[PDB]
Amino acid sequence: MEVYVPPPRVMAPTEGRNSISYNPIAPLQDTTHIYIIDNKTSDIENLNIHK
Amino acid sequence: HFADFVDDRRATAAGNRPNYIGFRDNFIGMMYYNSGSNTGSFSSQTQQLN
Repeated sequence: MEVYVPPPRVMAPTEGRNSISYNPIAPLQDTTHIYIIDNKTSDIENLNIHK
Repeated sequence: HFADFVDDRRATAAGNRPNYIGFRDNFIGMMYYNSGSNTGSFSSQTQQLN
């Protein structure tokens, strides 16, 4: 007698519209923060050999 | 050069070792491949993307 069947919700998708993507770890449906430091540029080579 | 030298009179001589200096096979090393430092570009104009 007119039983209300509710819709099952979607759990809005990952890898979506605003998705900072990195392959092994989980992505972010948000804003994030990246850094350009001068501590690193160390132990990487062929990019600054005398700079 | 000298191979053995004692006095200005008595000394043996031997020619220098042959040292061929030219470019590489296939001109390797003329051009910067595999670089983030010296990266050449083939980019289109108007859509300037590399």
